[PDB]
Amino acid sequence: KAVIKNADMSEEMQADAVDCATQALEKYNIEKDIAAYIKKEFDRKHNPTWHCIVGRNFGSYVTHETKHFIYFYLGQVAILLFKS
Amino acid sequence: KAVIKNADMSEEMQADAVDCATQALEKYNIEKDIAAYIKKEFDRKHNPTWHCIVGRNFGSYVTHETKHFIYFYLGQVAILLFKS
Amino acid sequence: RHIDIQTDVY
Repeated sequence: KAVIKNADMSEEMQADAVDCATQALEKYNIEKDIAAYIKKEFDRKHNPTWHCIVGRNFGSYVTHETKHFIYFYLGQVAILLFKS
Repeated sequence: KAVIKNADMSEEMQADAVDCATQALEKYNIEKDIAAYIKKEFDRKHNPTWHCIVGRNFGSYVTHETKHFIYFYLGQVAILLFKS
Repeated sequence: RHIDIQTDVY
């Protein structure tokens, strides 16, 4: 459930991420729709740009925004998010 | 098997990415280091926001400036390289 | 602004 590994934002820009991801996982059945939903909701919530990666067999060097980075799990799904 | 699923680039950029990804995947066993090396090499060559991602259960739809995306399947691995 | 992560091989 609430499992966070590496969070680089403040408490609200982590808790809102957890909540939105939770509602996304409970709504959709599609990983691609999860990614698109996170992007859309965070774009209309915080700032014009929001970039997320969702899956279970991935991992990669990535240039996020300084102070902007989060990585967590939901059941088994690695979900990462950041600003550009 | 070099198979390209989706892309939006020029042919020269796509071929450069194909060859660089081929050499990186053949060299490094772990997807993490493969993506690390690829993204660093395209940081050195092109825009310093190139994102290289790798996996077998990977998906991410993020807001982007166009013309710099590719998502292909080589052998039994999915490799993405894009810029936002 | 350059980070590395993958986790929980499955």
